[PDB]
Amino acid sequence: ATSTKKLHKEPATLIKAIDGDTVKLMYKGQPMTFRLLLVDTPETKHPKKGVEKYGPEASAFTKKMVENAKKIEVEFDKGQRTDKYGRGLAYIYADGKMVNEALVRQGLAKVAYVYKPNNTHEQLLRKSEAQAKKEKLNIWSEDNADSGQ
Ligand SMILES: Cc1cn([C@H]2C[C@H](OP(=O)(O)O)[C@@H](COP(=O)(O)O)O2)c(=O)[nH]c1=O
Repeated sequence: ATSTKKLHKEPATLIKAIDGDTVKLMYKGQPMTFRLLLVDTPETKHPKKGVEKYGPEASAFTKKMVENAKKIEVEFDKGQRTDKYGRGLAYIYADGKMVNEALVRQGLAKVAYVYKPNNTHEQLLRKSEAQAKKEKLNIWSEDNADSGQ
């Protein structure tokens, strides 16, 4: 009967996307850098981690993604609101699509960074990760023949 949604979704502005899991948007007159939660692209080499060996074009993915997104929204979780760097953490959406599950759906970003209570969508993201693993898309280009837990 009444409209019912999940968490609090707020509108934002597309200022300039940097990487696939990082984009600068505007919020209530506040340009900040948001980073996809529960995801870690191999191209992003901020830490000593570096790119394993699949450095794809994630930045381009979110590039045309939010660029064509008729509406860019952000959903802060119930955990903290920013990281130790002040970055804003929130699941971004576009046209009703979860950008986080988008990259993980194309087998580009690997699920990771799990620190409760910031993982409300841990089962939904892990699900898209299982589909990208069976489809073997990009990073999932291994030779799953014998298989084994
Ligand atoms: C997303 C996330 C990041 N972090 C820390 C680990 C990483 O530390 P370092 O900065 O030392 O690498 C950094 C990764 O964030 P980004 O994915 O935005 O780069 O933030 C957490 O502790 N919890 C989280 O939920």
